Amino acid sequence: DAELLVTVRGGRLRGIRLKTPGGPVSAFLGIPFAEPPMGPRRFLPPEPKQPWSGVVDATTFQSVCYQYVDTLYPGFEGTEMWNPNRELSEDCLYLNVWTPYPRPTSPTPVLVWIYGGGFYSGASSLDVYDGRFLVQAERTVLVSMNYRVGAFGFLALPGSREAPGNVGLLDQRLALQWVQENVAAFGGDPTSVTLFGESAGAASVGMHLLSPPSRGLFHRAVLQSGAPNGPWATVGMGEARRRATQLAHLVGCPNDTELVACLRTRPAQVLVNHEWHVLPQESVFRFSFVPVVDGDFLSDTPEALINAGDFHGLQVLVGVVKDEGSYFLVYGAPGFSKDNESLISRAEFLAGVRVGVPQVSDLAAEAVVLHYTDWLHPEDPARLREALSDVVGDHNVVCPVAQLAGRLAAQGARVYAYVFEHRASTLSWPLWMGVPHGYEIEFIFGIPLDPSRNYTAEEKIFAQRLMRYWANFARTGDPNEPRDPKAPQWPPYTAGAQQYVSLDLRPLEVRRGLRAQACAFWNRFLPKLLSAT
Amino acid sequence: DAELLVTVRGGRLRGIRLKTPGGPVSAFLGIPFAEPPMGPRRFLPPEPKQPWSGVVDATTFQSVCYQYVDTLYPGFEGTEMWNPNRELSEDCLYLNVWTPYPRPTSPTPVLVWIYGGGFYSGASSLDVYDGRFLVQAERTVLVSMNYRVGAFGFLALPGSREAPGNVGLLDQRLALQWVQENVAAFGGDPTSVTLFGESAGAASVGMHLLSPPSRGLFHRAVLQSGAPNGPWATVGMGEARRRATQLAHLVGCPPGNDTELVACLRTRPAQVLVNHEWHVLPQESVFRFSFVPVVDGDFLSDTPEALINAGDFHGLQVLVGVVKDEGSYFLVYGAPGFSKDNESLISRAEFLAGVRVGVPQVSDLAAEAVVLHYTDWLHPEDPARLREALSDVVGDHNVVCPVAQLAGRLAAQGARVYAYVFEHRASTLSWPLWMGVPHGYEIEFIFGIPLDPSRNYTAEEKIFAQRLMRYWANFARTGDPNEPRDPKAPQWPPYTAGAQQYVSLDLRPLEVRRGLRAQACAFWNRFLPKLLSAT
Ligand SMILES: CCN(CCC/C=C/n1c(=O)cc(C)n(CCCCCN(CC)Cc2ccccc2[N+](=O)[O-])c1=O)Cc1ccccc1[N+](=O)[O-]
Ligand SMILES: CCN(CCC/C=C/n1c(=O)cc(C)n(CCCCCN(CC)Cc2ccccc2[N+](=O)[O-])c1=O)Cc1ccccc1[N+](=O)[O-]
Ligand SMILES: *[C@@H]1O[C@H](CO[C@H]2O[C@@H](C)[C@@H](O)[C@@H](O)[C@@H]2O)[C@@H](O[C@@H]2O[C@H](CO)[C@@H](O)[C@H](O)[C@H]2NC(C)=O)[C@H](O)[C@H]1NC(C)=O
Ligand SMILES: *[C@@H]1O[C@H](CO[C@H]2O[C@@H](C)[C@@H](O)[C@@H](O)[C@@H]2O)[C@@H](O[C@@H]2O[C@H](CO)[C@@H](O)[C@H](O)[C@H]2NC(C)=O)[C@H](O)[C@H]1NC(C)=O
Ligand SMILES: *[C@@H]1O[C@H](CO)[C@@H](O)[C@H](O[C@@H]2O[C@H](CO)[C@@H](O)[C@H](O)[C@H]2NC(C)=O)[C@H]1NC(C)=O
Ligand SMILES: *[C@@H]1O[C@H](CO)[C@@H](O)[C@H](O)[C@H]1NC(C)=O
Ligand SMILES: [Cl-]
Ligand SMILES: [Cl-]
Ligand SMILES: [Cl-]
Ligand SMILES: [Cl-]
Ligand SMILES: [Cl-]
Ligand SMILES: [Cl-]
Ligand SMILES: [Cl-]
Ligand SMILES: [Cl-]
Ligand SMILES: [Cl-]
Ligand SMILES: [Cl-]
Ligand SMILES: [Cl-]
Ligand SMILES: [Cl-]
Ligand SMILES: [Cl-]
Ligand SMILES: [Cl-]
Ligand SMILES: [Cl-]
Ligand SMILES: [Cl-]
Ligand SMILES: [Cl-]
Ligand SMILES: [Cl-]
Ligand SMILES: [Cl-]
Ligand SMILES: [Cl-]
Ligand SMILES: [Cl-]
Ligand SMILES: [Cl-]
Ligand SMILES: [Cl-]
Ligand SMILES: [Cl-]
Ligand SMILES: [Cl-]
Ligand SMILES: [Cl-]
Ligand SMILES: [Cl-]
Ligand SMILES: [Cl-]
Ligand SMILES: [Cl-]
Repeated sequence: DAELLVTVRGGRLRGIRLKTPGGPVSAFLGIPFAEPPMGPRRFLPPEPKQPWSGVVDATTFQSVCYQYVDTLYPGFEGTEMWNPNRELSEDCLYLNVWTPYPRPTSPTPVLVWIYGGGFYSGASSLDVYDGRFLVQAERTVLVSMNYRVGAFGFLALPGSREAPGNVGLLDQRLALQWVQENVAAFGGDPTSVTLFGESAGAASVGMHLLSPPSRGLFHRAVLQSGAPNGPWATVGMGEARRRATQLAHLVGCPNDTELVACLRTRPAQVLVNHEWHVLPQESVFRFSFVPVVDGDFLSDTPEALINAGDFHGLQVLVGVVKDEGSYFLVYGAPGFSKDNESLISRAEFLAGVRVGVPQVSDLAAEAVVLHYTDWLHPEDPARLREALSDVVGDHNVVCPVAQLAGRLAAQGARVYAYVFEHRASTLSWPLWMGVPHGYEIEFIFGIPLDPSRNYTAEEKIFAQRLMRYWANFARTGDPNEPRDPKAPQWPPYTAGAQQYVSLDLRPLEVRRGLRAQACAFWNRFLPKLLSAT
Repeated sequence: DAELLVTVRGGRLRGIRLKTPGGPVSAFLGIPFAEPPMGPRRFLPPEPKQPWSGVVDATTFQSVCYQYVDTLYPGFEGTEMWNPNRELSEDCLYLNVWTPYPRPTSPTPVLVWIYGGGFYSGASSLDVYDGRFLVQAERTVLVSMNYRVGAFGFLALPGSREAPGNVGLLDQRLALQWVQENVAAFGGDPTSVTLFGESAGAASVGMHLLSPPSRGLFHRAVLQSGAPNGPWATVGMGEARRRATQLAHLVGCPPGNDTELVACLRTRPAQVLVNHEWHVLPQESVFRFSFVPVVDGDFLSDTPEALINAGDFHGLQVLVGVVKDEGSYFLVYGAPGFSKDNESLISRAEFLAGVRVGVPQVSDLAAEAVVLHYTDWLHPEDPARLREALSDVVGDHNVVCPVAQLAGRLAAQGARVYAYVFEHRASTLSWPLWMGVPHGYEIEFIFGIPLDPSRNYTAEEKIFAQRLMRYWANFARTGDPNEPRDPKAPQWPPYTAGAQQYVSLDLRPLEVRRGLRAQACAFWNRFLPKLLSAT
């Protein structure tokens, strides 16, 4: 019909009508927002997509940016749900727009979703990122982009104009500029753009908070299980150049301009096959090509920008899942597998500490062991497994988020914190993993409402609940319903009270302290210990 | 009576019949076991008391060794109860013997009590150490002694024949030799001597464990709220000389040099040395004392920590325990914002400064680690938690963790170890309520002081003390506190390095618990030394 044809600043589009149990949604999938970054444009910042003739087939997702594919458990849904579902291509800078079927007459707020994957993987075309239910239920405009991952998005030879780094973040920013100029044609309100992302997508959201050229592109932010001040999310110029030159050596390509020009001659798959080989040691929850602290996108380290920053006028929604680092362990930690109880020995535990906490002195590992050992049950395998699951989760996700939330709130921002702790009825991972990293996204996106999936009807109510929390934050900067002050109130997170909410099948429950005892070790004591040994 | 006259190897003695609600006891108070360590014999090891003509008036307590007196809270019971209740004199090397009035026909085990007080105070003539009710109710011989304290017993110029150090411990050893020679004359069995002491007395007991010449003088040991491996109980030869030369300087003794320096100290009157005792301490401290046993290579061949890891401990019954609030009352002697009359709700800025006075001579990084473990980062400002937290800091760092460390190594090397936690607050307690069960207030119940009619203890505090005296006496006889053939009684299990089992001591029956502040002592005993030798 006529609702599926819209015209943006670059040309004409033809969308597709998507069906929801509660009605239809208008979807425009695979809108080009950048000229294909190929050949000489590899490793380079993106160029805005020049105008085109005719109409663009916007009825299906475009290609996935080149990335490593998980093959640890072949055919296992717990891993396959994150693998690409389209063909790999460097011609992948495309975005998507969902909008309610009766296109909103009044400007409706906009959610922009930035995906995770340790800056090495991810695609907006994944099924758990389907935004038809989130739009049909709450009547907002949802936008999701693809950004270059791996060396294609974050390889950096700092200083050189040919490999400047952070171009995957610049892909996101260009997509945000596109929203400022074109979301109005879909009913979106360019004055109510709320960024929300998970894992590296959440860390990416934190980057745009600390980057002035991005700050005028969105108004509020949601950081799900990720923060830019995490140990995995940023790398120094010295190590970034070390990892890039190590890749050029492994691929046969060893000044700076000579190095990059050779790398552009290698097929994209050839670089992907040597990605994990540039890491400085055997580790878990570490990724090769991540944003670099270079002085452009980030004037300083994310930690420094966070402390000295003024965040008045900012509303932030942050949170974690119950068991963040559980499934990371099966990717290199001794004695761990998704297929047994992973009841590890203490020798395996002490060895696993060095894998979860790499590039760290022997004394600091002793400090980690002292805090996470039950010295009445130092050998109990079950306690030891949960301990290492806490070591990885707290060090990489929880304590980075708690450090950011306290700093933002105590420096002008209005922060709301959560802990998603509902294990899905469909979860294919083992039971000892609990609620693993990334398994709140299905409910945030209202995937339970899909009839073809056998979520419990009580889980569908849970999904619609969470969808309202997010939409309420997007509209007002407050997740609470101003309609119903009888329902349990979600209080703001503060540096002192440290109040947060538990999200599960039960009604809201206010808890205090976001692992406050453990995160005092990671954020306060451990830096002093490394700075003195 | 005939029971009040006995002949010891040095001469004759005239004793006293003492009265208890349950019966009488013979007691011989003020027996001279050493020649008076006065004048030129100051700072020197003791010499055996020369035999005497006629009888000795063993009917009243002898003097108290020269020591500091706690003038901090004049007339306060909790303070005055430990202050000396006899004339101060350097002529103080005397001991006392309690024995049942029907003098035992069979050889009976002997309990030897060593008082505490940071090696600077204490006396066997205190009311809390009265041996009537323990000897009457359980029919064991009890012996206590006076040993030199302060600089008189522990001033050390390492390497000099004039101030060789540890002479206060040599006083104790001489008393134990006297018990070996003479306790048989009172019904005591020289082959069943059990040492029990508290605070620095318990530390002394553990040092007799680690000193071979003392090892043939007893068979069992009880350490109450003290350990030889504490940070306060020993001192290095270099620091020992540094503290002693400064004392000579502060009394106008111009600093062979060592022979001159001691001879000048021998001239200054006794009270002058006491007045300048706490001034040789290196910095602001709490639970830290000036003149303590020195690791000189004689009495202590090595550091007590070293002697404990590789010792001769198999076939040794040891009783060990602490009170619930070991460090509470120390804080009022230097921690900012603390007083017995106040409620001591300190600010965090006072907590941080009080940490560095309870844990002195540590790096700033070490103090940061203490703050990390003992802060409640969900309520880091609450003055009520900060008050209890600094109590735990001083309590763990000085008593609990050194004691748990001792119990573990003894058990792993073949010692039958029994551990307790005394968690009953006395109704008579003069200290504020927030101090809980403070350091030293299990002694009254172990000695059966609740049985004194002139005291206003509960009727249940009376059956409590009779149960503790039973535990201690059963240990002295058998090396096992619980009753021999007792079906219905919560059995007291031995302490082990793995299970770490101990019992709670209060009006409620024996509750068996595991872990003697294990999470906290892992920091003090394991990680903190690594961090201290890596900065
Ligand atoms: C054993 C021999 N092999 C080893 C490589 C295989 C393992 C790669 N490996 C790691 O070592 C470490 C880590 C941390 N990880 C990331 C895993 C995280 C979970 C992924 N998760 C989906 C559940 C995705 C996700 C979804 C949502 C949010 C966030 C995330 N997220 O955070 O990822 C790894 O994959 C070497 C080799 C030798 C010759 C040729 C080729 C290779 N070679 O290299 O294959
Ligand atoms: C209830 C009775 N209790 C006594 C409580 C023990 C508390 C320790 N306590 C004291 O008793 C007395 C005093 C005076 N103080 C303070 C001395 C430290 C300050 C020195 N400071 C000044 C800047 C440093 C300095 C000085 C001079 C020059 C330069 C510098 N400088 O460099 O700064 C204390 O701490 C006896 C007891 C009874 C039974 C069992 C065990 C015990 N028992 O005792 O355990
Ligand atoms: C639990 O599983 C781990 C994971 O490793 C194995 O798990 C098996 C179920 C099997 O599928 C095997 O192919 C898989 O690799 C076990 O650790 C492994 O133990 C084997 C020896 O039996 C070693 O050869 C492997 O290197 C080792 N893997 C790692 C990562 O260390 C583990 O033994 C098993 N049991 C327990 C109690 O943890
Ligand atoms: C809790 O009490 C302590 C000390 O307790 C006593 O101190 C006496 C001087 C006397 O006033 C008596 O009534 C009191 O109970 C207090 O510590 C002292 O407080 C004063 C007040 O400004 C300071 O000048 C001192 O420096 C300080 N001594 C220190 C820090 O060692 C403490 O303030 C008090 N706390 C309260 C009342 O909240
Ligand atoms: C880096 O690459 C080679 C390595 O030897 C070196 O010759 C480059 O210098 C040349 O510089 C010229 C000046 O602009 C340029 O026109 C030329 O293209 C370039 N050579 C090549 C092969 O690219 C070095 N370039 C630098 C340092 O900018
Ligand atoms: C459960 O879901 C799976 C796939 O989501 C489907 O194949 C199966 O038929 C469902 N079960 C039922 C009873 O419908
Ligand atoms: Cl469909
Ligand atoms: Cl056209
Ligand atoms: Cl499977
Ligand atoms: Cl509308
Ligand atoms: Cl260049
Ligand atoms: Cl730009
Ligand atoms: Cl950072
Ligand atoms: Cl700061
Ligand atoms: Cl190292
Ligand atoms: Cl165990
Ligand atoms: Cl268990
Ligand atoms: Cl505000
Ligand atoms: Cl399972
Ligand atoms: Cl809570
Ligand atoms: Cl915690
Ligand atoms: Cl700090
Ligand atoms: Cl009397
Ligand atoms: Cl005489
Ligand atoms: Cl005669
Ligand atoms: Cl010397
Ligand atoms: Cl023995
Ligand atoms: Cl010194
Ligand atoms: Cl306790
Ligand atoms: Cl508080
Ligand atoms: Cl509270
Ligand atoms: Cl509590
Ligand atoms: Cl009171
Ligand atoms: Cl039993
Ligand atoms: Cl503990």
